[PDB]
Amino acid sequence: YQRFEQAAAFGVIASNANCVWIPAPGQLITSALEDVNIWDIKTGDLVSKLSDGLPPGASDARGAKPAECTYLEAHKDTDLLAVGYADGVIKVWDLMSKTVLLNFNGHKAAITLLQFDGTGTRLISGSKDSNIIVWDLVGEVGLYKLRSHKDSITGFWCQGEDWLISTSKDGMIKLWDLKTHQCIETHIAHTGECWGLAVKDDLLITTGTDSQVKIWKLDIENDKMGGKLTEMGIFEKQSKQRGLKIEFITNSSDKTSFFYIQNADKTIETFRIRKEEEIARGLKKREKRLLTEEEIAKSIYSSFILHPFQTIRSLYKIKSASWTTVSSSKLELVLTTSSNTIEYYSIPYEKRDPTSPAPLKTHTIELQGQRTDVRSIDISDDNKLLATASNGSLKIWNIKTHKCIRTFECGYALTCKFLPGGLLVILGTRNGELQLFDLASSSLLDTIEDAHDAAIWSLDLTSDGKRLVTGSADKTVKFWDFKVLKLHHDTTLELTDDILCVRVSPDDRYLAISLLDNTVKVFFLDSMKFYLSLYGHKLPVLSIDISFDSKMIITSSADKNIKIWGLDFGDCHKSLFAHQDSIMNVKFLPQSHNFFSCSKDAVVKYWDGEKFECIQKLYAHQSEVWALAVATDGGFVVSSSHDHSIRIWEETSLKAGERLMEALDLGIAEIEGLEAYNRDMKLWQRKKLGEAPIKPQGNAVLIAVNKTPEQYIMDTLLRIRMSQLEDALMVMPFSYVLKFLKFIDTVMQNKTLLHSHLPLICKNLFFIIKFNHKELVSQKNEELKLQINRVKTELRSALKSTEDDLGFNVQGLKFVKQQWNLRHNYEFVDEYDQQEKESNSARKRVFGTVI
Amino acid sequence: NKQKQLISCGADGLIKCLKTLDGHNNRLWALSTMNDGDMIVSADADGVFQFWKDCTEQEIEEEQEKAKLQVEQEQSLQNYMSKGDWTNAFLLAMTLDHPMRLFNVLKRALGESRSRQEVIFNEELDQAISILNDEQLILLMKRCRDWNTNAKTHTIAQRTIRCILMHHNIAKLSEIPGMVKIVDAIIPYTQRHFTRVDNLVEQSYILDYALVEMDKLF
Amino acid sequence: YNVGKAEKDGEIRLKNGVAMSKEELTREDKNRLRRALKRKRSK
RNA sequence: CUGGGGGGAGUAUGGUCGCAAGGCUGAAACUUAAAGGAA
Repeated sequence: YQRFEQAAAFGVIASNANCVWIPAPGQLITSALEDVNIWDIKTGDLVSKLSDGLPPGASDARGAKPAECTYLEAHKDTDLLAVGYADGVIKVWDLMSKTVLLNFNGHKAAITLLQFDGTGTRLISGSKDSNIIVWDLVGEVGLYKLRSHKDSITGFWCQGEDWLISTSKDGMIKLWDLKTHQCIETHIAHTGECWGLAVKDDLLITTGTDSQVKIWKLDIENDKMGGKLTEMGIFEKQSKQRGLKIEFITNSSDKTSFFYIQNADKTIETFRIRKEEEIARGLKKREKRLLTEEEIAKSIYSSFILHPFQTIRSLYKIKSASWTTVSSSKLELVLTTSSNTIEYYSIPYEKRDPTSPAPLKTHTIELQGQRTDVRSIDISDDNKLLATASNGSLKIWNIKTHKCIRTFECGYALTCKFLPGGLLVILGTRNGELQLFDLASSSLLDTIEDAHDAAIWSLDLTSDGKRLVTGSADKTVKFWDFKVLKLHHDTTLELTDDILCVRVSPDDRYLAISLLDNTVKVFFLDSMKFYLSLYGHKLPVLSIDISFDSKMIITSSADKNIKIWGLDFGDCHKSLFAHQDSIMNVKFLPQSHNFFSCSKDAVVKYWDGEKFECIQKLYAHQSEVWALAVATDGGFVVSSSHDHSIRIWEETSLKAGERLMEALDLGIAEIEGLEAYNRDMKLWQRKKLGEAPIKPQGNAVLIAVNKTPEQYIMDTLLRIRMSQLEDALMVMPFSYVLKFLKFIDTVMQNKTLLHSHLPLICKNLFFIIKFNHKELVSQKNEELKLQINRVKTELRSALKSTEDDLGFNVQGLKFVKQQWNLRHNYEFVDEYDQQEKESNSARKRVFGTVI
Repeated sequence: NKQKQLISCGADGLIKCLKTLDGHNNRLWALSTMNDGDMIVSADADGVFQFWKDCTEQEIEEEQEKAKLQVEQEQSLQNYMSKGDWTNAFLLAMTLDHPMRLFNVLKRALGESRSRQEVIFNEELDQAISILNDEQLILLMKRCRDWNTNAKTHTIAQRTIRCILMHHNIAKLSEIPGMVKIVDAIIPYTQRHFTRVDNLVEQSYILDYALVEMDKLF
Repeated sequence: YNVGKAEKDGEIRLKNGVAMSKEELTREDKNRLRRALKRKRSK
């Protein structure tokens, strides 16, 4: 088969991520969906779209959504870009050659921050799941995983090798000793979430849910447990929403610091922090009226040391920001907003006055976007493309360059079409209005106010183009002719129900209209004849398509399935269930019975109309695919979605016993090696110090598991099971029994792991010598005789030491119970009433017996 | 202030349902709530009055101050489990009531007590277990009771029972309400552990029999 | 006396004897103890 | 306020006249949604 693929994607400038700024104002790296694009603020031309080397839609593209980029981060000097994606992976690229250097999957959810540290070679990464991982770049390895937060890492701040400090989407800020990787000090920052973190070395600043911004003093050289990071006071903002990024600078040329808190909505609150001279010369002024009350006033600091500044607003909702500074009169701040647009503002400040009632944007890159989701896409014969938006941004892109060359202002517009000669656009809007535009001249040929009483929903030209059909939610369809280049309403068909799709056949034959009442009706255009009524879809029914032979129609709806109908008798053929949310649009190919359907769950799907298979399952969008349009000839198809994207699609095993034996042999070899080393040390310290042994290096596996040999043998002796322990001890020969006795003799000098394994040592040792008693008492060596005596003394001392406190506790606890009894048990002198009282007050337990 | 409301004379003022107030000893013809927003609520019985405080936001600050305290001194116990110094770790795990961490501080302090060298822990730890009150020692003996049911974890329980017995007053231990259903529960466990360790030390003398055979060898 | 279940709700008390507190268990042991309780319910 | 078939208790029915089964519903021209049932 001649399958499909993706040629190019565009329409996005700023997506659901952050932005990094690079100096030459300068350029900007930001996110498109799953690929990063670089822009020069000066002009705004797309100078780079760094993308994955595999086209989404190819043979090896995997069966899921692609990983949306979610955090840009840049190493300036050594020229790297660490970008991180929605599944958790981190790709590190060199910006010179634009290839992938490092892949750093690691995480389990989406990631939320990156940071290079010690400028090169180290990258720390925080994610939706509460881990935060340190990575080395000269080893390609996750070094450390700091794991104690609970919800989602909202920010952190590190210095090199000793201290990190993170704050997460619970209420908690944490300080991490990066030598031990244990959390040192934990506070509750804000009572809900904690969304911000910034610090200029003395003061730390955090923000939470609503306007309460908290100043902290971190004293890194502190020694107390609670008090490495203390809280110094709160203050307020003007926004009652989530401040979610704070960032600082030190402008030179005096020395000064500025920080911003961007908000959820539309607003960045900028702040100047002042200097120690005006701290000292402002302290007395609030210390006026002359001291317990004045000390309470001086303690209740934030408004003192912090100074608000020019509160920069924007048109849309703010997603990310970053700035640069010179002279303290060029706080030059780039800002990517949600409705895709970047904006380069710059506030001046004459070091006492900010010299403006409201700041000024110096650049704005917004030409290659829409600010809303494209509710309708269209195409020329083959050359141009039509994108229809809610703000009014009709845009005429071109296929061969992916640049909008022509754009207008219409309104909440949901459907549009071209006109068959090209260079002319019809369009209908949300309210009762229709509009006409062109390509060479300006916007409005004419608008028709009161084109319909209510929301228009779908229009269609005839194949010659002179006559178009508009169906609207005022329960009417209308017909319009082109009189000479103006619209002529002549007839109108009022239905009982809100018509929401129209279509004609591609040979002027049928008019199929989709009603809100779960059905479609097929009419004859030449008679308004009411040929057919196709029924049985069971929810209101979206896009129709008529085939090129005018024999076969498709019918999409919000029932998550498309139905194929034969138009000769109105008989159904398939009812194939696609698309688990809602099929928004469905379109045939030009010459074939193959078709495409794009849906509300971020997927387009390629089907055939003969076997009714799914030919292909294309997976490049991230959100609700609102429209798609096929070429008139040739058959390449464009699809446009809710993530502001427009994309083209073209054609192409030991056991117990022997484990204990090998553990015993290496353990006792290490043990008597160290004992020979100690005898060598005593002889070369008691004799002429001219020589000694060189070095016994400790065993590989013993230093690899970090265990003394007694502990190594002790845990493998633990790890054999009780059912095969009497076999594990019976398999081993008498030489291993003798070195087992050496092992027990050494282990009851370390009285820590003697007392934690007393019954195990007793059981194993007594079975060993009880089984090997005949040979043991025939061995003739005073070393083993002294060994047995030493083991006997230390073992029996440990056992009598534990049963001493056992017997003590028995007699003490029964004394306690008995003195409680003789204090207040009861008063019976008569033995029969006494025994009946004790029988009524006894402990009962009921048992299931068999008779 | 919009929608919840006060009613009177169950024997008490009640708000809308939640928060039965203190009330009185008998009946009631009284409500005056009408200062600034909804300030001081006078509610009067036959003779006795109450002047109910303010907007009820005082409790939430107190309510939000404990969780902060508990999450602060939960990240002191982890530092103590890291670096040792088991005494404040012990009393603070007793305050938090973290039972397996309590078993860990007692077990590792007991192991190092076996290591180095009247006193059975370090002396600052057993005076710290000497100076704890009735609720703490009764929950300490609840979980010494349930640790004593093992044959492995029983030694830590026996030595904690031993230091309680030799650092507290025995009449006080009897008069604490609840500590006669605990000691009845873990006397017979100590009895079976005594019989088991006595059987183990009586079958320990095959080493001595092997020594006398090895001496009769020559 | 035999070790039943805990008389609190932030506590997990196995019949071994080892009482664990839910505030002191990490999330790995929380998932592991939940699956183990699911096994002991399912049998 | 005159008009009457033929005992009681049962049994069978290859006759005639009826009433009645199926089998998840939605759901067929469509192997089709939501939701419900059952286990």
